[PDB]
Amino acid sequence: DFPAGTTPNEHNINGADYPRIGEDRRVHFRIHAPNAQKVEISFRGEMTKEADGYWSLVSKEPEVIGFHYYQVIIDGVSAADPNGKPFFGMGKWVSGIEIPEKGVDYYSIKNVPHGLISQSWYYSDIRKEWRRCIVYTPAEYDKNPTKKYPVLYLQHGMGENETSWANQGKMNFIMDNLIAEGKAKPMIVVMDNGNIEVFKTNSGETPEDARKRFGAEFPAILVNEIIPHIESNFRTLTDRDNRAMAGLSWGGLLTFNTTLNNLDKFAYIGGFSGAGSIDLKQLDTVYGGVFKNRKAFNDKVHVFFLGIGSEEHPERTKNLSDGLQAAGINTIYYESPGTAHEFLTWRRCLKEFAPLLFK
Amino acid sequence: FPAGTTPNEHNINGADYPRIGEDRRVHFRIHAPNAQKVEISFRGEMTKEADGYWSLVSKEPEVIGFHYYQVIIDGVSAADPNGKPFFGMGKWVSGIEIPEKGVDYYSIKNVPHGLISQSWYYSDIRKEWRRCIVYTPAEYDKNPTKKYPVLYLQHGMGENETSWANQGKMNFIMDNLIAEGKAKPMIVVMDNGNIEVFKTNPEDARKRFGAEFPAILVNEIIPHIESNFRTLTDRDNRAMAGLSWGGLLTFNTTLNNLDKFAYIGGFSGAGSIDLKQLDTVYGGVFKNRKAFNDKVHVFFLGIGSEEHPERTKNLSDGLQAAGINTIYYESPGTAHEFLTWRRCLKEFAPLLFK
Repeated sequence: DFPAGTTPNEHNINGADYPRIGEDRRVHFRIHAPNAQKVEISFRGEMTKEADGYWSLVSKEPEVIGFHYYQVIIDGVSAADPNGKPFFGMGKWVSGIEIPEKGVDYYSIKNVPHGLISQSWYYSDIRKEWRRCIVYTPAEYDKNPTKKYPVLYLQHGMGENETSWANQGKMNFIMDNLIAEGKAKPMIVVMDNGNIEVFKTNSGETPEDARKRFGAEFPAILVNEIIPHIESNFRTLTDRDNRAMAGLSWGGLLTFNTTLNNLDKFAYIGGFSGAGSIDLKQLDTVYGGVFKNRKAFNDKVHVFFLGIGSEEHPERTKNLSDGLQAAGINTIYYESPGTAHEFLTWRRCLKEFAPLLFK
Repeated sequence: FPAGTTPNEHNINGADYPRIGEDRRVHFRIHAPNAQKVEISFRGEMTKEADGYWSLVSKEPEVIGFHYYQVIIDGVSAADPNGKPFFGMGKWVSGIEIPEKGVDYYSIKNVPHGLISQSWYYSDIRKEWRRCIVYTPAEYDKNPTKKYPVLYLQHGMGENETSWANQGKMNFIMDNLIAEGKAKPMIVVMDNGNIEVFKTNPEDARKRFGAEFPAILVNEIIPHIESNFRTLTDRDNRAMAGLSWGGLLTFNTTLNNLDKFAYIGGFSGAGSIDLKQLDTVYGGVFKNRKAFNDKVHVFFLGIGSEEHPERTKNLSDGLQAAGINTIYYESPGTAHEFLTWRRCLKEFAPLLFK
């Protein structure tokens, strides 16, 4: 029946025997499409025609560990694999390949207490719309009725939305395991929508104009609508020492703009392969001069975390970190070995960052 | 955009098609320059347009409510890349929502909203971790020592534990019912019947289909819910309802465990009862009419007017003629789709725990 040494991809729907993952980390795709002229797998090129109207494709080389978005492409039309569970990435609902790592389980389901992942609705006056945020509460939450928790606000990048961290990010098992093992403080995590699903430039706009607009309302939405909603409906501490924020990719830039313009509300800042930048040549004036007084900044911001995959040009982020440190701004630098601009890098970033919070 | 059309509710952000007209015709538009043939499921081929686009407008007005669909590219069925996902027909597909006039109980309103939560537990019976979906009422955490009655709510064949809270819109149905004082604040638990795909190894497969779910619910789900949510755990505070094959699962669970359930609902259910053996079926639980009617406070049988209600109406009438109380509900204008079951939930949940 199936090629030797393959198991079904973890993100297949029940009953779907393909795609399959092999012990050599090659992926095996197989689709019945007798009336199609051409079938591709995103980022992998064309499949081969087989008997009985089937198409196959096997990774030319071992694939990289971690999570990878994919779609099937039928005569040029990209769609989610009918065999797959859905993930929101690349601006729509697509599919996901999972390549297992050896000797790793911090994002696996273990026999420890599991927090809830909850859908929570609130109205936004800024955007004149109902919005849904995703909230992790720790497993001990309901059994500690008088306790208040600190909050981490955790943001996605471009082409993602409020569901991505808990879905392809596996963030709830990361938090469950970290908390069970005593490595991170029991905390609430709030995951909302940056409104950066699809990047568009309007006809009168320069590229700079469009980037400046891209998710530009999120800082105000977070500080003026998400925080009040969260504090009204969950048992939270509300002082700055108990409020953290991290974002991946463009979400790292939203995090820089939210937190560094609202230091009275945030004391922990995390960029995961962030698009946020700091002009070292202007350290004393950028962001309204909050970096000028080194001790005051280092005293106010307890964790300033910069993460990056080793296969996505780490030198830019390492140069920024080394530059900040040489000027007297504390940073935590983390480099994810073997990974690039994909979710395994950010799973590792969360596992490294969450233990540093609220201590 | 054509006059009098609006984007379908279940589009992703930025998707302008498909759209819904005021006449309830659906407008599909797909960019497929290099495809020989493009279809929409249950509506035939689309028309080749300029720019390598394809278009399709419903021939006749479509029925109110929710309808699964896929786009078909040269014979390969797939979810609409413009659409949010719904689990139905055994995979993740797409959904059309045809609005109703003057109806809002499954809409989002300016009322308190309960959480929809994901909760994990291990099942010895199936040797696997499993996720359940749990509605807690809006007041849940504002009343830290209150305990709540529980409704276990099950999907049909081809669906799973997410179907009720997505295409079923049950969290807003509950929010509105609770806010208006028509249902008691309650916890609702939606699990996976393991009936995504029916496939054989004859009618022996039907005996096996979902057969472990009664044991899973009673021996694994309920102890997990009760350890982790503030719940009332006596039989008068536990209900169960299910749609289609879930209705069969509900009959087999509740009637063989009457010491645990006091409310039973079948929404277009496949559950049956041979009236000619009413006295012996299910272990004879029905033989003593008064004992049954005092134990089971609500026995609800819902059906759509357009999916042959007569066999449900006859069961309800025959039970009543034999002395077994029932509540019969007929959804006018709907068939074996999800608006029928949204309406069943809207009718059933106000009857519970009173």
